[PDB]
Parts: sequence; C-alpha cells; structure tokens
Amino acid sequence: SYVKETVDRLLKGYDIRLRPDFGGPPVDVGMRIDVASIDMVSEVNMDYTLTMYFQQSWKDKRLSYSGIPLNLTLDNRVADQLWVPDTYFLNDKKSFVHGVTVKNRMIRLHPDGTVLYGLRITTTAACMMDLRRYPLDEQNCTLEIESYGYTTDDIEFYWNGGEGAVTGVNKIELPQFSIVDYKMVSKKVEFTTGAYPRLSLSFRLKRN
Amino acid sequence: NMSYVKETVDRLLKGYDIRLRPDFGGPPVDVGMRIDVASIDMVSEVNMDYTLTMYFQQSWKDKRLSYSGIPLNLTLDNRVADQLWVPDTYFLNDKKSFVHGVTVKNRMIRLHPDGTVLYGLRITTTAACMMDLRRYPLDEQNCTLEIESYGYTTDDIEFYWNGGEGAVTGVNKIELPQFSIVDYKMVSKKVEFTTGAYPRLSLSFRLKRN
Amino acid sequence: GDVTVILNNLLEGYDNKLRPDIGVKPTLIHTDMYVNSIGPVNAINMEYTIDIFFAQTWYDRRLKFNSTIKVLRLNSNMVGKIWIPDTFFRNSKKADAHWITTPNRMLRIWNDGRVLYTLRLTIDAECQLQLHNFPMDEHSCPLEFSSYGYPREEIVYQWKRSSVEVGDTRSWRLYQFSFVGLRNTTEVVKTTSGDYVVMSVYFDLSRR
Amino acid sequence: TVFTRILDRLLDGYDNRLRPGLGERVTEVKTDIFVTSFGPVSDHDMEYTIDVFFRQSWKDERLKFKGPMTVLRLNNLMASKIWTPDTFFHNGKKSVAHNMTMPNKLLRITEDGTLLYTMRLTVRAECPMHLEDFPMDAHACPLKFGSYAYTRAEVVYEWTREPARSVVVAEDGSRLNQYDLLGQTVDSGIVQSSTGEYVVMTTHFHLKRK
Amino acid sequence: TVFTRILDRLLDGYDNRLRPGLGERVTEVKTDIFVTSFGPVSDHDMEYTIDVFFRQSWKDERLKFKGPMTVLRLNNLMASKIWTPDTFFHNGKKSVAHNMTMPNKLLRITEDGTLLYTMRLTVRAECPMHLEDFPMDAHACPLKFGSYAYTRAEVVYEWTREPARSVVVAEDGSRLNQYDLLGQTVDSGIVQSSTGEYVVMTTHFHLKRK
Ligand SMILES: *[C@@H]1O[C@H](CO)[C@@H](O[C@@H]2O[C@H](CO)[C@@H](O[C@@H]3O[C@H](CO[C@H]4O[C@H](CO)[C@@H](O)[C@H](O[C@H]5O[C@H](CO)[C@@H](O)[C@H](O)[C@@H]5O)[C@@H]4O)[C@@H](O)[C@H](O[C@H]4O[C@H](CO)[C@@H](O)[C@H](O)[C@@H]4O[C@H]4O[C@H](CO)[C@@H](O)[C@H](O)[C@@H]4O)[C@@H]3O)[C@H](O)[C@H]2NC(C)=O)[C@H](O)[C@H]1NC(C)=O
Ligand SMILES: *[C@@H]1O[C@H](CO)[C@@H](O[C@@H]2O[C@H](CO)[C@@H](O[C@@H]3O[C@H](CO)[C@@H](O)[C@H](O[C@H]4O[C@H](CO)[C@@H](O)[C@H](O)[C@@H]4O)[C@@H]3O)[C@H](O)[C@H]2NC(C)=O)[C@H](O)[C@H]1NC(C)=O
Ligand SMILES: *[C@@H]1O[C@H](CO)[C@@H](O[C@@H]2O[C@H](CO)[C@@H](O[C@@H]3O[C@H](CO)[C@@H](O)[C@H](O)[C@@H]3O)[C@H](O)[C@H]2NC(C)=O)[C@H](O)[C@H]1NC(C)=O
Ligand SMILES: *[C@@H]1O[C@H](CO)[C@@H](O[C@@H]2O[C@H](CO)[C@@H](O[C@@H]3O[C@H](CO)[C@@H](O)[C@H](O)[C@@H]3O)[C@H](O)[C@H]2NC(C)=O)[C@H](O)[C@H]1NC(C)=O
Ligand SMILES: *[C@@H]1O[C@H](CO)[C@@H](O[C@@H]2O[C@H](CO)[C@@H](O)[C@H](O)[C@H]2NC(C)=O)[C@H](O)[C@H]1NC(C)=O
Ligand SMILES: *[C@@H]1O[C@H](CO)[C@@H](O[C@@H]2O[C@H](CO)[C@@H](O)[C@H](O)[C@H]2NC(C)=O)[C@H](O)[C@H]1NC(C)=O
Repeated sequence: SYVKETVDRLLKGYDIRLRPDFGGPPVDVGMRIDVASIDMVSEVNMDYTLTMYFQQSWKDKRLSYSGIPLNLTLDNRVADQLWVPDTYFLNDKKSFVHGVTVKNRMIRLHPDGTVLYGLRITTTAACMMDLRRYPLDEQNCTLEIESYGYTTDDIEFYWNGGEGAVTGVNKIELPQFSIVDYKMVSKKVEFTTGAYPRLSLSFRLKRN
Repeated sequence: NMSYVKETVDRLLKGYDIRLRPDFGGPPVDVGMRIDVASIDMVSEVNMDYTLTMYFQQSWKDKRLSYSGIPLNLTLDNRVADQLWVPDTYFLNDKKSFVHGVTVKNRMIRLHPDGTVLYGLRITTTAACMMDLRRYPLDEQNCTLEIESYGYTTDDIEFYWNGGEGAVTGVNKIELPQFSIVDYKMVSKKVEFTTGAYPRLSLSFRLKRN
Repeated sequence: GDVTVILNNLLEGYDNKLRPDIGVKPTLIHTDMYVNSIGPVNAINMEYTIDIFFAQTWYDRRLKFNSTIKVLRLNSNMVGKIWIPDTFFRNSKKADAHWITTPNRMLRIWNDGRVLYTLRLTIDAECQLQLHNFPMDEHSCPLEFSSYGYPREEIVYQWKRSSVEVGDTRSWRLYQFSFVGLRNTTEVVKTTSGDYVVMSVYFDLSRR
Repeated sequence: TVFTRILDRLLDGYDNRLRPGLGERVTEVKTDIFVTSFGPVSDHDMEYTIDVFFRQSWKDERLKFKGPMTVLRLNNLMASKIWTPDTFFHNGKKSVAHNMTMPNKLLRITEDGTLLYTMRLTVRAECPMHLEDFPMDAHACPLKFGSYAYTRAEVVYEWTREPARSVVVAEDGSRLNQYDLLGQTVDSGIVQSSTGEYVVMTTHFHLKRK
Repeated sequence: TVFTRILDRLLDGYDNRLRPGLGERVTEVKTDIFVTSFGPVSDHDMEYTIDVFFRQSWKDERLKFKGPMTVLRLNNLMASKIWTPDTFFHNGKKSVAHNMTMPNKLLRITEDGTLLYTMRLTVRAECPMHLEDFPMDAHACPLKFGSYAYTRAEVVYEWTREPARSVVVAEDGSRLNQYDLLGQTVDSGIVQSSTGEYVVMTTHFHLKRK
C-alpha cells in the first residue's frame, strides 16, 4: 500500500548513468565473497573454476526512505534500473551469473541508503602454474577483483569484515589438491587510463 | 550538413513497416548473394561437419528506402538492421552458427540514393558434410553450403549470385592443413515443399585428403 | 474479450518488484517437483544430471478477482508481469531452463489469489560417490533449494505433502546405479545476508 | 500501404494471453513434421538427433480480414504478437531453435483465419535401448510432444495429413553411421500428470544396425 | 542534480547512427591496446588467445559541453547511445566481449568533444603457421583489425602514441608455456574489398618455441 509508492519515488527521476556522489567524494564499496566450490583445478589448461556468492554493499543517498522500519528486498529486475559498480575479474576466461529459475541477483535496500547487492557467479579463472616440482607443489592461484571504469577518485574497495570477509573456504574438499591457506590483498593498480583499485583473493593449493 | 541527414533518415523510418517485404502483394524482389570466404576452419571426419567463416553479403532493391538530397551512399549504424526488413535466409545444413559479436554485431547497412540496401554479415557456420569414407587416402569430398529463404515462396522473393562466378571470393586464398581446394561451384536451384517452392543457392566445393 | 477485462484489471497498480505480504506475513510457498529423469552419475566431477518439473504455489492477495471464471490458465507470457519468487538450486553447476518453442512456463490463477507456477528444469548437482568401497557404492545425492534474496522472515518454503511430496517416473531414465527411494528435509541455514530456509531432496543410489 | 492498415487493425482488441475461443470450443492444432536430416544416434549418451521443420496450424477467429490477398506471408516478428501453442518435447534434452539472419520461423495468416507456424529445430531426445543383444538389435526411438500449460480441455493436437502420411523424412536426410532408418509409426495419446490429462503425440523411429 | 540535466542536452537532437562528420571531414579514430596476457598458443588448430584492453578515441563535436566537471566518466549504458565504430578483428574466429556485473566498457567524454572508449576483450585469432621447422619454430602471428561498414573515406584508424610504443604487453602477464614472446610489430595497410577500401591496423607478435 504505502510501500509501493515509496519504491516508485525512489525510481522516479533516478539517473542510472551517474554514480552516487557524482562530481564529489568517491563512493565506498565493500565486498564479501562466500566461496562455494573450487570445482575443476585443471593442470593442463592452467585454470580453476570458482563458484562464489559475490556480494557488494555501498552507500547511496538517492535511495533512502523515511518510514517503513524494515529492509526492502526487491526483485532482481531492479538492478538494471539502479547503479551498480562495474566490477570485473582480471583473470577470467568464462563466467556467468546463474539463471536457475530467474537470474540469481539480490537487491536489498535499507532505510539509510546502504544498497546491498548479490550475485551467484561461476568463474573459470586462469592462474600461473609452476610445474617444476610436479608432485606436492603449491600453486597460489588468485582472483583479481577490480573495477573497470572508475578511478580511485571515484570509488574505493575494501573487504567488508576484514579477515572475516571470505567464508566457506574451510568447508571445501578437493580430491587432488588441498586448501592450506587463503589471504586477502588490497592495492591500487595504475594503467595508462587511470588508477584502479584491486582486491586479490589468493588460494595456496598443497597437492596431496 | 548533419541536420539535413537526420531529417531524411527519420523520414525513411517514419511510416516504415518492418513486417512487410518490399512490393508486398506484387512482383518478387530479387536478393543477390555475395560470399567472401574467410577460412575453412575445422573440417572433421568424426562429427561429419566442417566449420566455415565467411562474409555473407546480400543486396536487394527496395522502394521505401530512397532519398534525393544526399549524394552519398549512406552507411548507417548496424542497429538499423534491427529496424529494417532483411531476408530470412538460412543455411539448411548448419549445425551451429553465429554472427560475430567481438565489438559490435558485425553488420553492414549501406543505403543508396537509388534504393539498394546492402547487408553484410561475418558469420561462422558449422555445416554438416556427408563424407564417403570408402577409401581413406583418396577421400575427394564434396561439402556443400545451401543458401535458402525460409518464409518466402519463389513468387515473394528470388535469389541469384551477384556477379555470376565472381560472387564467391577468397576460396583460392585458403590454406588448409590437410586438404586442398581443387574446385568450387555455385548452383542456383528451385526446391518445393508442402509449404511452397523455395529458391536455393548452393555453394559447393571439392576437398582432397593428402 | 471478457477474460481480457479481468486480466488487464489485475495489472494496473501492480508492482512486480514487491512480494505480496511485504510487511505482514512471511509469504509461505508450497512446492513440489516431478522427477522426469535422473541422468548419469559421472562422479569424476561429482555431478549427476536430473530433469524435473519444479512447481510452486503461493497466495497473492493482489491477484484476487471476482468469481467469473473459477481459474484461468495462462501461457508463458504473464510470468514476467507477475511477482515470481526467486529460487536457486544451491548445489547446481548449470541449472538451465528449457526454452524451446515458447518456453516451459505454466501459470494458473484462481479467484482466491492462489498462483500455481511450474518450470521444466534440467540440473546438475553435487554428489560424491563416497569411494571407501568402490564396488560397494552408496550415495545420498542431495538437491536443495532456497531463495537468494528473501530470508526466512520474508519467504517460507513448505512441502505440499508431509515428508514425501515428490513424484517419480518409470525407472528407465539412464541410471547406472540402483535408485532406492526418496527423503526430504527442511533446514534453516545461517548466512551473512540472513537466515534462509533450505529444502533438501535426497536421491538414494547404490552401484550394483 | 494498404496492408499496414490491415495489420494495424488486427491487433486492436487482440490479446496474446488467450487461446482462440476461451470459454468455448477447444483449439485443434494440426501438427506436421518434415524431417530434414535424422542425425547421428549417440549410444553412450543414449540419445539421438533429428532436424525437423516442425509445422503446426490452427484457426483463430480474431485474425480474419477481407483484404485483396488471401494468404499473407508475414515475417517471424509478427508471430510473437499472436497466440502460439506451447508445444514441447517430453523427452527432449537440448533442443536448439535455429536462429540465423532472421529466426527460422514463419507465419502465413489467411483470410479464413487459419494460421501456419513452422519452425526449423534440432531436437535431441532420449532413445533408451536394450544392449542384451548388442551387435545386432532394432529398437524404436520415441519423439513425444504436446502442450505444457493447456490441458485436453483447452488444446487438442491433431495430425495435418493422415497419421501414416504426416511425419515425412527427407530423401537425402540421413546423418546415420551405424543404424538404418527404415520406418516410423505415430499415434495419439493422453499422459495425465499432477495438473491434468495432457494430449501427447508419440512418434517412434524404428531403426536397425548394420 | 545538475549533471542529469546536461546529459539530456547532449543527447536530444543527437542521432545515434550518424558518424561525426557525415559530408564533412573523415572521422579519425585513435586506437591503443594493452595486452593484459598473451594466452597459450594452439598448435593443433593454429590459433592463439589474447585478452586486451582495446582503447579507442575520436572527436564527436556534437558532444561538447560546458560544465563544472572537466571530463565525464560515464557508464557502459551511456555508450550504447553514442555512435561507436565497428572495429572487428580480421583474424578473430571467436571472441568474448567480457561482461561481469556491467559490460566491461568505459566511456569518458571530455569537454572538447573527444572521448575515450575501451573494452576488455578476448580474441581467439588464428596464425597461418609454417611447421616445416617444428622443433625450431619462429612465428609472427597477426592481429589485423579495422572497420566493417565504414570506408577509408569515412573512418581512418590511427595509433595513439608512436606506433612502436602504441602497443603494450603486460610486464608480468603472459600465458605462454611452449613459446616465448620476443616482441611486437605494428603496420598500417589498406585492404581492397569488394565493398570498398578499408584501413587495416596490423599487429604482429614474434614467437619462438622453447
Ligand atoms: C553478458 O552479455 C550477454 C549477451 O548480451 C547476456 O546474455 C543475455 O542476457 C539477457 C538478460 O538475461 C537475456 O535476455 C533475456 O532472455 C530471456 C530468455 O531468452 C532466451 O533466448 C533464447 C531463446 O529465445 C535462449 O537461447 C536463451 O538461453 C540462453 O540464456 C540463458 C540465460 O540463463 C542461458 O542459461 C542459456 O545457456 C543460453 O545461453 C534464453 O533462454 C527472455 O525471456 C528475456 O525477455 C523478457 O524480459 C525482457 C525484460 O524483462 C524483455 O525483453 C521482455 O519483457 C521479455 O519478456 C517477454 O517474454 C516473457 C517470457 O516469459 C514474458 O514473461 C513477458 O511477459 C514478455 O512477454 C530477455 O530477453 C539474453 O537472452 C541473453 N543472451 C544470451 C545469448 O545468453 C548476459 O546475460 C550478460 N551477462 C551479464 C550482464 O552478467
Ligand atoms: C535471434 O536473432 C534475432 C535477430 O533478428 C534477435 O533479435 C534481436 O534481439 C535483440 C536483443 O538481443 C533486440 O534488441 C533489442 O531491441 C529493443 C527495441 O527497442 C531495444 O529496446 C533493446 O534495448 C535493450 O538493450 C540495449 C542494449 O544496447 C540497452 O539500451 C537496454 O538495456 C535495453 O534494455 C534491445 O537492443 C533486437 O531488436 C532483435 N531484433 C529483431 C527482433 O528483429 C534475437 O535476440 C536472437 N535470439 C537469440 C540470440 O536467442
Ligand atoms: C601468494 O599468496 C599470497 C597470499 O596467500 C599473496 O602474497 C601477497 O602478494 C601481494 C601482492 O603481490 C602483497 O600484498 C601486499 O600487502 C601489504 C600489507 O601486507 C600491502 O601494504 C601492499 O600494498 C600489498 O598489497 C603481499 O606480497 C602478499 N600479501 C599477503 C597478505 O600475503 C599472493 O597471492 C602470492 N604471492 C606470491 C609472492 O606469490
Ligand atoms: C557437389 O554435388 C552437387 C550435387 O551432387 C553438385 O551440384 C550440381 O552441379 C551441377 C553443375 O552445375 C548442376 O547441374 C546443372 O545445374 C544448372 C543450374 O542449376 C542447370 O541449369 C543445368 O541444367 C544442370 O542441371 C546440378 O543441378 C547440381 N546438383 C544439385 C543437386 O544442385 C556440385 O557441383 C558438386 N560440387 C562440385 C564442386 O562439383
Ligand atoms: C536491515 O539490515 C540492516 C543492515 O544489516 C540491519 O542492521 C543491523 O542488523 C544486524 C543484525 O540484525 C545487527 O548488527 C544490528 O541489528 C544492525 N546494525 C546496525 C549498525 O544498525 C537491520 O537489523 C535489518 N533490519 C531487520 C528488520 O532485520
Ligand atoms: C555508391 O554506390 C554505387 C552502387 O554500388 C556505386 O556505383 C558503382 O560504382 C562502381 C565503381 O567501383 C561501378 O563499377 C559500378 O558500375 C557502379 N554501379 C552503379 C549502379 O552505378 C557508386 O560508385 C558509389 N559512390 C560513392 C561515392 O561511394
């Protein structure tokens, strides 16, 4: 009743093509990944297949509402009507958002403005493999999480939760390899075009 | 002046019926094929198929897309192909085909002051080839590629090779790792079904096993 | 065109972006599936494929119409105009719907507001062959689903029939093992986004 | 010019979501199948391949007109704006709709009101065989199809010609390496599910090894 | 607040399908690349993988503006409206324009009218390989690209920096395992086509088997 017109006024006059705080401070984007599987670490093709619950939370002042003391989990057909960051993966080869019944994509608004975003992505990511020690070698295959068209003067990345920003890794079992450790890396990467933020999630793979 | 051009382009698309072929209810309009063979990619005696990449070009004279002021052969964006009538030409023996989408969908829309629309496509066809495996060192294939309209009878459109023998270009510039092109031949044919009669251009060529 | 009158009147003032009981009730959904086939258990990728007719049933109070027809049968064209709950198979590698010849989406609307909605879905799930005894195999092969965005406060899945609720077909559906029965559970799994109800379906198999 | 006024009239008041005669007669869909090439039978996957011109025809009382032409060979963009049946193959695994320069569909609306909507498909479906007699056996590969959302009280499928003369295999249409397509046998049938009694058109392809 | 109102002033009256300068001077597109990795060569089907940041720049005088921001860093949803050229790879037989959360495309409109536009690609371009010296290979795999529908009199491709410096490979990124990348070599040619005359940017990669 009352909720339907508040959602309709958040989408009235909304300009998707400009980010929050456009022409101002960088919008702060926090990330979290729930690792689902390390399916196919191929030694011939030098890649690994990762299924993950990719999650993004950022502040957006254009999407705040006064009343309604609850969180508006909207349908996934609103994310093409909202601004989302253009976060790619630097070392992907084949990737897709899962379309099981509908497209697996979460939009959960909040009464202050913190848009919560979610995806279920299966990523075939490539990694360098040193095959000198052919048994019992550690691989350290990573996943560079980077945005495409926003310099660090427009966005900032961080692992939302610090060390507890990556869950579900300890529950993974591989038949040949074994997860010994993982670590999260935050940095800035300079190109000819600009300076882009990069998150890096590493996986050392002690082969049995 | 670019302001004069937009007034004419909007004039050609206001009042246009995409679901009507040109001269609808009258004489059939002739569509001429033009094939520029890029490569024979992956010919395989396991799945009885071969992969063909080419520049499928086709031209037809339509009446509604004519203009008088601009002396140029007006080349528009490829998103105008989603706004105009193009023929439903298919390849009867394909198994998996796609238009290349590397930067855009590789389509050409080149209008003319006469009324000739030129339409190009960089498509890759995995056509099926029934290959006789009687004797293996001397295979001597004949792998065909069949151009045919789908939803238009021979009194709705008609096909021809735009240039006779010169409609097929680039087969002499193919370097296959295990095969050799000794001949290629273009066949115009009419084929009837229960639904109607359909025009059929046939692009065929002979292979040889080394 | 009398059905066109009452079908169009269910569309104005109807937001596709909001679940029906958005503030009041947890919007309980009744579900069941018809197991059409269970394909080869490969188990090198820990994968078995399964073809089902996955059905859903919920009450939309915005879709009550006055009793002119008892229930109107819809095609696959009104699914995009009506709120459809997200449902994802948690262990699915590639769960692809069947889209051939005006896709397999069935939709019924009663005058109570009850909505029956089903899909034809082929899945490939996670199931380890449990290789302690390679000739004497046993397997569980779960198939579980949830909503990706709506928590247990906002969505509730429930079986129609108590403790079975799942049909089956003639057992000639390319199974190299022995299909011996069904069992299903219901679990609340805590994640970061919230607490989600999980509807596990088990397909007990054994090699012979 | 004139035909645009016709087609802009035939959609005012028309509804996609309703079969012709809702709350009235059932709709009779006259299904025809022309097998383009019966593809290779995969024995380890236990599934075969077939390329069909899946034809189907039905009468709609909302698309009648009194124009100068009797049959209007319209485009496949028109077919998404009219009601089409929801036929699907009950045993189909990975059925691709062939998409090309235009999608391979057709729609010939008639002044009587009867339609003709054919599709070029590659449906692959289950063919369970019994390997008790492995080097020499003969079995029937089923091809069942019927409606998905409409029961026997909404739609009823039929064959266009006689059932012995409806499914037509082509002369050169055999992509088989091991088996021999020799004959086919169809019948009607009713498969009741948890919703209702759906009609199912069963088609068997009897074939034996070499 | 304000920047919404200024994007509509640039897009009202702008035609999405007309290149900047039709009937005027030739559009000069300035091409830069950045090879993020040089993927593994395939000796079987004679191809290689490469993923680049494929940069382009041209002056659209219809998009000049006066605002408080110097340049406008906009989404890929903006880039679907602005005219962008049709740059296809002549060797690419399969390519993936990557999208993960949005399409990986940035559009940066400067105040002057010039605008940078790049995309993250992956090109499975093919090498005509000479295997007469199979243990001691020394190849030069081309990466030809140019326009599809626009003639040399309509668009002209140029390199942004000096042409020896206008191609960059990543310092620590290459997925070669049997070869090694000796270095790059660019060239600029003209292909005489059946449609017209097209500028072609050629890029070579010199390899040697380890
Ligand atoms: C990276 O880029 C690629 C390429 O651009 C993107 O791929 C495209 O993604 C879009 C968005 O999801 C898809 O569009 C939608 O497709 C729906 C189904 O389309 C089917 O098309 C053919 C058969 O027609 C199949 O081959 C497809 O199968 C492929 O896609 C699935 C998706 O998971 C894969 O799993 C498969 O393996 C295949 O690869 C598709 O099944 C289509 O229904 C939908 O159109 C409805 O919705 C929109 C907006 O709401 C409107 O156009 C319209 O309203 C449509 O609704 C009508 O019909 C529905 C039917 O139920 C009714 O309910 C309505 O009332 C109304 O009448 C939309 O077009 C597109 O198909 C897909 N293309 C390909 C080649 O995959 C990636 O997504 C992208 N990745 C990112 C961004 O991460
Ligand atoms: C089979 O082949 C046919 C080719 O005829 C193909 O049909 C085309 O599909 C595309 C979409 O894939 C259609 O393009 C759409 O056109 C509408 C018209 O208004 C636009 O509004 C749409 O814009 C959306 O996407 C834009 C991308 O730039 C964005 O601006 C925005 O996000 C919009 O939501 C969209 O461009 C095209 O019109 C048809 N052509 C026809 C029907 O003639 C079909 O998709 C193929 N099927 C497959 C590959 O499964
Ligand atoms: C092997 O895996 C480890 C982790 O498992 C990764 O090493 C990380 O490499 C990055 C960049 O190469 C470095 O991160 C740095 O962290 C400091 C703070 O500690 C920060 O100030 C810097 O800006 C930089 O981002 C660092 O060497 C290391 N970081 C961590 C947390 O381990 C990497 O994936 C693999 N490293 C090698 C050498 O193979
Ligand atoms: C591969 O095989 C096909 C058929 O087996 C060959 O196509 C045939 O080509 C001949 C030579 O042109 C055609 O005969 C003539 O056709 C013309 C034009 O249609 C007609 O005017 C003549 O009266 C005569 O019939 C023949 O019709 C055609 N067959 C089919 C079925 O179309 C093809 O030539 C072979 N490939 C090569 C490289 O030889
Ligand atoms: C809506 O979402 C917000 C964001 O998480 C919730 O606020 C936090 O909730 C968690 C767990 O419930 C706790 O840390 C605190 O209760 C909240 N933290 C802060 C900093 O406010 C909020 O509870 C959600 N609303 C509902 C009704 O569940
Ligand atoms: C515009 O297009 C027409 C049609 O193709 C061109 O006219 C042809 O020009 C070639 C020159 O290479 C002649 O060999 C043909 O005989 C011409 N055909 C006709 C029907 O005139 C014309 O040259 C093009 N003009 C421009 C400026 O691009």
